[PDB]
Amino acid sequence: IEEVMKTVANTVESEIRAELGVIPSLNAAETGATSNTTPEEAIQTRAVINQHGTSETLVENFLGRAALVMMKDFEYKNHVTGTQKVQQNFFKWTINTRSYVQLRRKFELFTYIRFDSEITIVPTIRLYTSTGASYSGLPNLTLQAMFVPVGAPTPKSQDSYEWQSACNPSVFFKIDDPPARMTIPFMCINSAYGMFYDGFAGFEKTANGLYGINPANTMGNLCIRVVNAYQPVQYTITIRIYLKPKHIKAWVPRPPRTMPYMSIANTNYTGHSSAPNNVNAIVGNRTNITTMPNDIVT
Amino acid sequence: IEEVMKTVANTVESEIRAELGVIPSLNAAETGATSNTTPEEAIQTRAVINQHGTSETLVENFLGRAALVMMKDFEYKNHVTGTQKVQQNFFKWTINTRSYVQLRRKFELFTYIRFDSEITIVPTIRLYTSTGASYSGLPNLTLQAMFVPVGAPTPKSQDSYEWQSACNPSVFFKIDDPPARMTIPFMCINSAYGMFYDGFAGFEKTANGLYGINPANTMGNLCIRVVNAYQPVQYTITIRIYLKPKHIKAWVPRPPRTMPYMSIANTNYTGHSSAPNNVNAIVGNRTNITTMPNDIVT
Amino acid sequence: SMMEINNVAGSSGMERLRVEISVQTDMDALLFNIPLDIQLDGPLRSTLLANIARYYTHWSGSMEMTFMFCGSFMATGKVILCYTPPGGSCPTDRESAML
Amino acid sequence: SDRVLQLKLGNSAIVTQEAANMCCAYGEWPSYLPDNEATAIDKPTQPETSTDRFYTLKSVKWEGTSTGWWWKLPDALNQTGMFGQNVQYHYLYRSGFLCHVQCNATKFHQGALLVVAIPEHQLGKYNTGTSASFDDVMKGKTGGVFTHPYVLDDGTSLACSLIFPHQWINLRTNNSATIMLPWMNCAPMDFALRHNQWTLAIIPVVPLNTSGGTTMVPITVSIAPMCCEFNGLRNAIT
Amino acid sequence: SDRVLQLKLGNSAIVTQEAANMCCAYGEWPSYLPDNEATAIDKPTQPETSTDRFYTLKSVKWEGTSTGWWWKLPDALNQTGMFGQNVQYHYLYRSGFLCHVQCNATKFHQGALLVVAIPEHQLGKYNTGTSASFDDVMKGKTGGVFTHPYVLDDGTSLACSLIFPHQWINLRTNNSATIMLPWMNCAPMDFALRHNQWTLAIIPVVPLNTSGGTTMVPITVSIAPMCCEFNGLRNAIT
Amino acid sequence: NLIVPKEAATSTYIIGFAAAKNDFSLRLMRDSPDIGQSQQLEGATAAFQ
Amino acid sequence: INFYKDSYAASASKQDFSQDPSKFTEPVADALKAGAPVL
Amino acid sequence: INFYKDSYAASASKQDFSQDPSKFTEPVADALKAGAPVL
Ligand SMILES: CCCCCCCCCCCCC/C=C\[C@H](O)[C@H](N)CO
Ligand SMILES: CCCCCCCCCCCCC/C=C\[C@H](O)[C@H](N)CO
Repeated sequence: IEEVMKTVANTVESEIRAELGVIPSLNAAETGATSNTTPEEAIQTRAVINQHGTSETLVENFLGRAALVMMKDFEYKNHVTGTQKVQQNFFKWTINTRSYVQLRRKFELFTYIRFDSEITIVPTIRLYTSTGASYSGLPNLTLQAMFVPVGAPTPKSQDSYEWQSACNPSVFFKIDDPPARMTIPFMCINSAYGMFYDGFAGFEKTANGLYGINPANTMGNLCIRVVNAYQPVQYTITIRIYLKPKHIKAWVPRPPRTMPYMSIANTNYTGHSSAPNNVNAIVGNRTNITTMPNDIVT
Repeated sequence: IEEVMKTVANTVESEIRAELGVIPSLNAAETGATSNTTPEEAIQTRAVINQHGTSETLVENFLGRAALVMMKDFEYKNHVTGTQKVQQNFFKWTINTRSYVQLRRKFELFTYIRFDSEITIVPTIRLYTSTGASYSGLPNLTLQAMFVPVGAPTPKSQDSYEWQSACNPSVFFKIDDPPARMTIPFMCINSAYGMFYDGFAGFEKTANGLYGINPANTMGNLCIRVVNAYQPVQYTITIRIYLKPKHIKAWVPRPPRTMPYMSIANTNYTGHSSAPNNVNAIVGNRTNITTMPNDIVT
Repeated sequence: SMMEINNVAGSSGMERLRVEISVQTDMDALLFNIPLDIQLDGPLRSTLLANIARYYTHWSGSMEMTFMFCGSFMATGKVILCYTPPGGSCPTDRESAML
Repeated sequence: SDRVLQLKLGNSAIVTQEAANMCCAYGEWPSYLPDNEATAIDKPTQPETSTDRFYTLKSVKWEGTSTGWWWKLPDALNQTGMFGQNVQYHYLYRSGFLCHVQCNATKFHQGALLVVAIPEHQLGKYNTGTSASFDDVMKGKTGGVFTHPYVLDDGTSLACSLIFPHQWINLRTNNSATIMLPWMNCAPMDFALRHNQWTLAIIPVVPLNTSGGTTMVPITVSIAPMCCEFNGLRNAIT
Repeated sequence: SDRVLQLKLGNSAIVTQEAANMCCAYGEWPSYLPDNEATAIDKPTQPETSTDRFYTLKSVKWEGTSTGWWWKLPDALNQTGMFGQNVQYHYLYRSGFLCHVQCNATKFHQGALLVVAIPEHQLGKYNTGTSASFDDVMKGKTGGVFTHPYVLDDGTSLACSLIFPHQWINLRTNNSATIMLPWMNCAPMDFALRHNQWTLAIIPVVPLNTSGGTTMVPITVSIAPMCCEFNGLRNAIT
Repeated sequence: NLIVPKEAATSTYIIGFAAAKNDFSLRLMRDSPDIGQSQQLEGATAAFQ
Repeated sequence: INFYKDSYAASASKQDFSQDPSKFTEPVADALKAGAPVL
Repeated sequence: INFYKDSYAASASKQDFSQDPSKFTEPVADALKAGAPVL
């Protein structure tokens, strides 16, 4: 059934059992069911009123934490000098959530997750060290982060005219302010996001290039620029994006990833050269199956 | 009639139809009416309880987004040197909403719009790069934006005496503050703003110069200056004005603009040199009317 | 709103908004086809539908295409207009298209 | 009582006298798509006795060096019977499945098989950056074999795969395994020719030991689609 | 009111603005086989929107020397769509049909067609003792042409064929004919690949006269199976 | 076919129209690719003088 | 939250779900029925 | 505290204490008893 569990189960008292036809400690793993043997019928227990809560381990609390999803640096100077005719004080990012393994492995514990995304943008700034690198403080620059859905025009320069954003949502935030924050809704075309897609994203049967690419994971692009014109000195802007999911719903739990990730587009694996986390040996080796590695020397 | 539509229409079940005198799929476009043929009488449908909302596409939500309406840079130095006897640390703008095509094309989807204007002023600052361009940080300057209605005196200098603004509304905002924001009311002399005016703004019959100029679109001027006196070094001030309409009411929808704009005073057109968006060919060309350009190769 | 079904080179201005139907000398003949796309450049891209829809990213629901015959009163004809759900190539023969 | 089991679907029936139990995935039963959740508006076709019936695939030979086998669960049937024909003529598909696995031996043979149904088993490749090709995954009714079953060819682990719906075939106890799979998808329906909802995997965790008896021990898979329905009728494409 | 008519079946629809009426054969409507009359005990499959829909055959060109055309009415569809596939995979078939015939011209063209549906049109041969061969009768979707339409290729007469369900297409009045055919058989069901219940015959009783207008005047036949059901699922045979 | 009398024109035109129906919906407003700027329009910078 | 005296200062009013597709799709003098022949 | 119009803007909903360990631990057709011999 479905039970509400604010705390864990109590233990009840138990007594000597010597019955014919009753075998609580005997199971059958072939049925696909986990053993139902309880501690009170395995051993002679005392009563214990147990008040250990279960709130910290809720799925909403397990996943509802901000983690790094994107980080990228770019130069803030005058790039028009030379053979480059475009200002280029900006960058473009195609939104994905598979770039950093910490959040990725925590998401891939489920096949489908439905959540709203709380996005936090953390800018940092440094002064480039070259020749006349006489420090004069970090300027208080204003930055524009524009969400660009699929099919919308994408800026090609800092001074492009796509930055008016009559329809595209933008945030203007300064270096010295608190981090910018906004919520993206649950914006999938399906009922949930798929962490895994066992299929192809194209009707055409190409030989390779489209396995595991989910058609619905086309969230679009994030373009971030510096609104100010170039200063006489060059600075380096680093933008870190934190994603916190909320209102979370998760289905179909999966085995956690054990091999190190290799790409953001597939589940390819190689492991380490030796245990632990090796393609032949996930757990480290002990001398034999009769060896405690950490044994009390009495 | 008038119906309240929080969601879209459901689909009902449909069945085999073979009736004499009933032709749902036959229409007459000459009456000026769009076809009333519904999916349930075109094909044999299943029932579908449809819960797709219609809120995102409301006119209030379609137009109620901040977009760039003005952007202008000016020099912050001592201009009194030379043959110029006027300080000139300011600029004047005659208010129009036809300078940037993104907002303009979205407004010209209707003939008349009545709205209040939420105005947001975003200042940026840079340090001019010339000779002694030793960076020392961006000063925290205070700026004054003064609305000047029709007929009011207009400043001619940074140190003019029109900047007291006993009656003209002004905002004093600093570089490091949040952007300045204020609401302008619906300030037309008519019941609505006209996006298009098929007429002349003068009683006198001049040969040319007054077609399409709406007499009511004379909102006046925005003058912005730097309150601080000049510093020993020169800085460049860039002012970006964002307009968000609110409390919107729109009438008489119009064909969207397809040719690129050429002026802010007329609907003159030239298009591109070749399709798409050409005066003879809005849509791009395919080889023939029997050619799919994106065809699945099975 | 009208579709630029005849969006071909040589067709200029209003020529693009109309499709010529003429007396065939071959039965079961293919007259034209319309690419059912709104984001890319195609006959739909001229409609008010596609001009408002292209301000958004996602869409759902049934569409409709209305065709109008502008021949003489003494001209008769019968045409079949088929919609093919995706998954394969465009039908080029009527026996495959009527399915 | 729970060791014998007869499954009847259409014109096909299967009996077993040494079943363990029946595994219904996530405590669920296949059912048709309700009008509350549907999105395609055309009337679906629901062939019942011509599609919802057992299809027995080719058998695989269990050897001492066998690593394991898998079948992509719609893909394995797309070329088979009236189900395959409906799959070919329709854009959209939906069904559950009832998967029955047969492997019988004697009381002197030993070995264990993990019969596990993996939802959305996106296949990985070992020691390469390029993704799996169309051939590597679209094996059809033949299925594939595991390269590294210990990581489920996925960089996960076999040990944790017991989180998925599964049964064992322990030769000393039972000779068959049955798992019933509902519709797994975010969407109400899908294009059956470019996405697989389930992978049925057969993995010999304990290796077979014949011990002088019959050596050719085959494993046979029978799958019945459950509550099939199809939308978007058009011409047939393969 | 009775000159315009729209027929809708599944994902297909046909309109006509110069219909005469609709002919329902013998005042009857197609329906599924009741349990009172059935004999095969297995559960039938009843695909509705995938089989009960219009199939448009190739057009035939009406010339001045044309004698006439016929289609054996299941046989014409056995190779077409989901109906054909169900016919191939099942031993037993049952359906009605809705036959719509299209032939449009101008107000200066003239001619009349007899659209007649003949039940159990056992074809005869002229001036020979040997019976018709398999090829002579199993023409498929192409149909055949009459050798001696005046005796219906049967030693009967065309003049009396108006006892059968029929409609005319008189070019001065109407450009389409529609006939709806119930199940005609002694048996509850039949093997669709070796017996034809209906023959749709198109006979130009009054010869076409173009009179300077367009010369290529084609006749087009669209048939929708009605209330299809199938029994005895097995492998596909063609 | 198209059939016409002897004296009538043998070529005719179709106009095609398209629309949504009452079940149609749009989501996730973006910037349309149907228009864009490259330079200031005529008279745009004249508004500052 | 509106603490300003002038009512035009308020937030947007994105709440008017009434529709009338009929001024544009069927702006004719005689109402068209369903399935009945137009003209 | 939520002063936004869209309900998705709200704080997290970390409050759903219902559990069902039985879809994963005992997903079998015939319910298993306690102490009774499984199969
Ligand atoms: C006012 C908006 C401007 C700022 C826009 C920031 C967009 C950045 C979004 C980064 C993360 C978006 C995550 C969205 C969806 C899901 O997590 C993925 N489909 C993973 O399943
Ligand atoms: C305290 C006020 C000082 C700041 C004054 C800022 C004024 C800037 C206004 C820019 C946009 C005004 C738009 C007004 C009217 C309509 O949009 C136009 N008539 C277009 O129809």
